[PDB]
Amino acid sequence: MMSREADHTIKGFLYQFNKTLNSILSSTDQDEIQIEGIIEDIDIKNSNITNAIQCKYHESKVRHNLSDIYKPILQMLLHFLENDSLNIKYALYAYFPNEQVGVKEVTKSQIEEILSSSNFDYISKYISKIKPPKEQIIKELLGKTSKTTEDKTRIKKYYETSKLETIVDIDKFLRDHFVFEIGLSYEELMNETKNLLMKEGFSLEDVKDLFYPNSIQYIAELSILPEAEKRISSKNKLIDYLKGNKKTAMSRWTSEVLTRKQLLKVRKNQLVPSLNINSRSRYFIIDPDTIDNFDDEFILFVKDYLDKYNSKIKLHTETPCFILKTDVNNLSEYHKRFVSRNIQIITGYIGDTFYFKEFNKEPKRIIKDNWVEFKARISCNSDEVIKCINYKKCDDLYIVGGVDVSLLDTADVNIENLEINNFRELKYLLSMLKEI
Amino acid sequence: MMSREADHTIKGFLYQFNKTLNSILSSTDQDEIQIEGIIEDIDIKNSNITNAIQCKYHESKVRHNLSDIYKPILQMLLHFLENDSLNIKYALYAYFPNEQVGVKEVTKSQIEEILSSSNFDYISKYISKIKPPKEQIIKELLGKTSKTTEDKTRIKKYYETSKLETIVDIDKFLRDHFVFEIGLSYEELMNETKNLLMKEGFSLEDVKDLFYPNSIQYIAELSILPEAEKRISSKNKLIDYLKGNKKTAMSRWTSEVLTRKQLLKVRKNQLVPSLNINSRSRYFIIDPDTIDNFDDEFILFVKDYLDKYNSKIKLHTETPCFILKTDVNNLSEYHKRFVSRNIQIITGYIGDTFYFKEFNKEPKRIIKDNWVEFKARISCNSDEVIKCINYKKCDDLYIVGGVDVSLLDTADVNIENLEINNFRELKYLLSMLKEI
Repeated sequence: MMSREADHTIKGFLYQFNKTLNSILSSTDQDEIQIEGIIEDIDIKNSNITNAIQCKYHESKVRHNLSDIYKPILQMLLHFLENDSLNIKYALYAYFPNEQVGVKEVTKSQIEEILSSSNFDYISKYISKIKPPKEQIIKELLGKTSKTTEDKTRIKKYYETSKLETIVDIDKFLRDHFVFEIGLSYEELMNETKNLLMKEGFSLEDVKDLFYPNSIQYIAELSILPEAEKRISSKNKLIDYLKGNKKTAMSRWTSEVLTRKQLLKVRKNQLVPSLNINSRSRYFIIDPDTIDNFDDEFILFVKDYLDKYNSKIKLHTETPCFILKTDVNNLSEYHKRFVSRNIQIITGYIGDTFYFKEFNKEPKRIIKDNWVEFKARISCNSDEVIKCINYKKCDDLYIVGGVDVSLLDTADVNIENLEINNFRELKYLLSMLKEI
Repeated sequence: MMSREADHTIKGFLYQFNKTLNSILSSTDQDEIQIEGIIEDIDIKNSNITNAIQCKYHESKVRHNLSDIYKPILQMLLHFLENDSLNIKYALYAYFPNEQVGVKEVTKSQIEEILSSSNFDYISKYISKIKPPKEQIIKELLGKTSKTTEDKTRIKKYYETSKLETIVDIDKFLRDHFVFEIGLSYEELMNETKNLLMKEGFSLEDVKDLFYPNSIQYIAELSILPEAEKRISSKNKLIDYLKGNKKTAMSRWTSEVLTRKQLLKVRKNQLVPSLNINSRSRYFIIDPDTIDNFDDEFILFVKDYLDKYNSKIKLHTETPCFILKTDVNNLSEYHKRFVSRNIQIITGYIGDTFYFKEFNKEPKRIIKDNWVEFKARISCNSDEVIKCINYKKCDDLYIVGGVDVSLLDTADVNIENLEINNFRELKYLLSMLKEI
């Protein structure tokens, strides 16, 4: 049972995809778009917020039903009464299997009729805040985090026959806020989006894997900066970013849901370049937070990498390394483990110091001895750690979920991000594990 | 002893090198660069020409002297006066070891002192035209194409003691015209130019061999079209041609002269990569207009190229071909010579008509015979001949000097020019021959 907030975020991203497709199709000047801070109370202090993308979709069988709109409508209704009194007009952008395409109209009577859902969940979740009851016992029960069947029956009886007038102006939010529209079939719209994107030369899978995620990330980040003027986009900017470089694009986010057969893609085959070569120093950047297990796990992952991609000393001349922002001292737990399963490696930080020479110096290999001073080393992506881009430039850069990827030069780096759940998927991804 | 016109053309090439370097440095709206039709009396009938580059230098020992500017100044002086009085203001960019940098000032006295060179070469080549001699015998001797020492001494005496009065306005001929500027050491300036070109990512040698020729050829051909409006250049166009596509860019010629030991360099070894791989189908383009001993030389080039990179059946899987504009029918004249040494190579025209289906067939190499169905292919480029990029898109398109470049897709087809006078130089640069 996925959380309703996750569904809201997914629908918002889908509407972002629709807006991006509209931008691509128009190929001219487009209205101003700014992101909205509804996922959490960020309070960016920007009055220019109109999108308020919080759509949601439920099961549909035929035509339209009066009950197809659940609490989410009540969620946006409560969200209208913001603390700062800021324009947060929401919208709904979903289908009705067989229904006229248009707005639901702002008739007061229809919205009042819908408001009479008479459901305990809705009453106790969001409606209760909308209507401050005059029976303080109801408020006490709601704030007690403990309710019984008799309490639910009493509450529904009170709110059904003894309806109480809310404190918010009735005529304001019923007509001036909220809007409804018929959306697009995203499951079937993916093919149409791919077809429309395939208009220039491009390639077969590059657009499906590289260019479209780049465009989506650009659209998402267009309005994340503190400055409120960055939203300005004209025809010139759109045409410039449609075919400015569009060769590598320095991709930053990936992992769509096209072929996620218990495995990530795009950064699965493409890892072969820059890694089959024996003169590269690729680093890994990840975070234990996105991962489900890091106290004594990661070292054995290191195993399958410290005897296959540096073996055959006659060819290899560089050493792998692994970076992950764990903590200043938590990694000290591994500090006794690392020489346990017969691998010679170095933490590289050892305490509260960010050493520089060890992390970037090339070890000397001896062909005959079948051994080197260390096959690899582990590392940490702390705040003051920039040695992926400076020297021995981490010729296969990875990111998972979310990392402190700012304050970086980002120059001539084949940044190949891939958001995942745990390490096993990575071991599969670099073609080291047959399954999972 | 290179011709002075060749020196002027080379100096124009260096001046446009400097212009291209400045343009790359700025990346913004700049001056309107228009080429100059002064190499021959082409008579473009265009007046919006200001560059008019006719520089030339001599040996340099220390600082500068009055004798550091020879005849070229006189050629400039005569070229100010044409039959139509076209705006032909030339410019000089002479370099000196270390001296005051600036203009030579337009004072009449300095130019008049420079005029009194009193040298037979100057008197009999161009100066005589400036001053119509009042002695008709002098004109008869000059036009007789036969002169003796006594005649030269008499002319010098007449022009020295009996100095003639020219028919051109001296005040307007030495003051309102002529501009001088101190140049820089170009031999050491080319290294700085190459260093400055490698400002963006680019690559170690792509900028040296691919992007620099692209920019230079584009600058040269910007204003070669008959229309005078094409010279308009803006910041948007400059940035678009600076990073819009800039991957192959459909070049047409490479660097003229550098540190060559009787053979052009730099592009000699970079060409070996992308060739040893058994799936590389680089093409070539040649012209008998510039090449001299190309009547049946190419013949064994085929053979010689066809045992180096079309042998070793166990590995090689693709074959080269040579698309070269020789003639609609002279190709069949070549075709006699083609099949004599048991090398069956497709004509391309298959007579006189280039075809599309049977110029791109993939050969089937056979291990048990150490030979292939057809050991190579070729074709000849007329107006309607476009096949380099369509199938097996000639990753490394090759040209010499420069050939028709119209109606080209210019997609993932790296361009390289190998200026040559025969097939020995090309075979050297392609890493098949040993010397020359």
